[PDB]
Amino acid sequence: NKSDAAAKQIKKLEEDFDGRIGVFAIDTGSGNTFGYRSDERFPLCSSFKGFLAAAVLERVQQKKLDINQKVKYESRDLEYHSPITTKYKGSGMTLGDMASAALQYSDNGATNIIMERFLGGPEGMTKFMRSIGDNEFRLDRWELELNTAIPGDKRDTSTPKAVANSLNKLALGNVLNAKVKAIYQNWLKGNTTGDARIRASVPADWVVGDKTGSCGAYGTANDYAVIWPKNRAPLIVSIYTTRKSKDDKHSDKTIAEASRIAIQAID
Amino acid sequence: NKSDAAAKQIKKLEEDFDGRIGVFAIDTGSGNTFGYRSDERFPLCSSFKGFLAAAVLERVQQKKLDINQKVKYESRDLEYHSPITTKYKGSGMTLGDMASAALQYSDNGATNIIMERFLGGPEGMTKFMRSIGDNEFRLDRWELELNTAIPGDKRDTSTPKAVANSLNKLALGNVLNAKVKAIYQNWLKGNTTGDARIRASVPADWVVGDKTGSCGAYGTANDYAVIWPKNRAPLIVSIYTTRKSKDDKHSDKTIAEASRIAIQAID
Ligand SMILES: *C(=O)N1C[C@H](NOS(=O)(=O)O)CC[C@H]1C(=O)NOCCN
Ligand SMILES: *C(=O)N1C[C@H](NOS(=O)(=O)O)CC[C@H]1C(=O)NOCCN
Ligand SMILES: [Cl-]
Ligand SMILES: [Cl-]
Ligand SMILES: [Cl-]
Ligand SMILES: [Cl-]
Ligand SMILES: [Cl-]
Ligand SMILES: [Cl-]
Ligand SMILES: [Cl-]
Repeated sequence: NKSDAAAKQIKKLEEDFDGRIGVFAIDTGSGNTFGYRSDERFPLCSSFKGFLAAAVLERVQQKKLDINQKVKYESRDLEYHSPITTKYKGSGMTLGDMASAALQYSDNGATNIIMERFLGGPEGMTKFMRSIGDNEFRLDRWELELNTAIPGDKRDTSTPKAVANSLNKLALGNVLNAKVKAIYQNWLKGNTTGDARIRASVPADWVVGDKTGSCGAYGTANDYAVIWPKNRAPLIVSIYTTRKSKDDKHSDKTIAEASRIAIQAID
Repeated sequence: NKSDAAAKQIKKLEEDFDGRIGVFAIDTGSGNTFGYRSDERFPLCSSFKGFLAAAVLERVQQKKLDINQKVKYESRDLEYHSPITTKYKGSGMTLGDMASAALQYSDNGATNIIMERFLGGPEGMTKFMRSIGDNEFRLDRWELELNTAIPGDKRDTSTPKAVANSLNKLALGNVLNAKVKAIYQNWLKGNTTGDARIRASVPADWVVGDKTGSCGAYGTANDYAVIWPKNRAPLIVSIYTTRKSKDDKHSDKTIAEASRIAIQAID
């Protein structure tokens, strides 16, 4: 009944704000899961940047790239919302610094630079996800056009379950070695954009790493997280939302409440 | 929960002054530790000069340099805050005297001279730290640019834990031989800049060697110390702080208080 009760609550919440909520959560201790619309497609928005950073780290661990190599872009016309890359344009940034900027500040210049030079574009990003056994994720376009969030459009989408599974494999599993995995975890823990979302759904003293997305159309926003509860095995939580109308604004509170519901469902 | 109690106290202290405090402390006699934000990055400021001095001593021990060789610089335009090098510009200084000046007086001319001629610049300084198994420390720039302490900037940072571990290895461990280690200890014991920080958190008759950092922007300041309590095995304490606003001044009192808290946490 517990799963059906949680589903009832998400359904009401999505109706309350005239939109659509997709959830997948895992208690990695018990194996218990909860899903709601967990196989439906939602726009990725900036959330894919969390996976981009993991792809960089994999290349680093395979010795194909060096985390400390200098990335120069002195001549580049920086994309909108490049707060970190803008500041270091004169000096360059290390590959590590650029990747973590993409994740923690949603820096679009950092994102496009990495895809152009190191990852093989949206195709290469998709191939990375295929390489870890994620068959749902697809990135089709570059920043910022990947953020259109048009209803029914399959471009630049994944599913809540596929996102949760991939995050589990990357942040907690075997894809990255112990050393590089710890770097990835630290990057997620230092994300700056997620304070009103999954982070808002758990006690102050639980440790959270997350990445958000906020397309800026169709009230489309999301969050995924690895949560370390005090003295317990970690949780994985993946929350994706869309809204009916183009001009609808996203709802952080809806995301946080859906997170609260999912966490109880697997408890 | 003695750890949890101490964490609550540091958290409150950082909220009190609208900033961020990172702590790592070791009782070398029991191996007990306490950490708070101990894996987060903080600007090194002048504190790296304590490690620069150790790097010089290692070169001396390897017979790549002589502690008494004359270092001349009669034509040099000395960096701001070079009180010791300024006084011997006409005659030169011994390598040992120059290195101890860098540590005990935060002499910027001493610092840059040593990095230019003997250590291979910021890259060589970083290589030294890597050579003792410190994987977090990074020096990217020269004096005085390394002191900008821009929020979110990873240049010229380390973590409290890595700083404490490295200080343990250098001041108390096996990197330097018994003879050269004694010189390093004496240099730290004679630091002149740390009276209001870790030194202020222990009794007058405990022996302390330390190095401070005071970036001079973003209320960014720090201290690390080896402490010999009367009749007890030595302690290692590492305290790093930042503040929210550019014009915020550093807080010696907050550093001293965080040190008091850390020392109790491990006792
Ligand atoms: C990512 O989806 N971004 C970047 C930025 N912050 O990331 S968030 O914390 O995840 O929201 C806000 C804008 C957003 C977009 O680039 N959206 O594009 C809107 C029109 N293309
Ligand atoms: C070491 O931390 N510093 C900080 C200094 N900037 O702080 S400021 O001088 O107050 O602006 C730059 C280099 C180095 C020192 O020279 N330290 O001594 C300066 C006075 N505490
Ligand atoms: Cl960052
Ligand atoms: Cl989209
Ligand atoms: Cl805080
Ligand atoms: Cl010698
Ligand atoms: Cl020189
Ligand atoms: Cl130089
Ligand atoms: Cl700095």
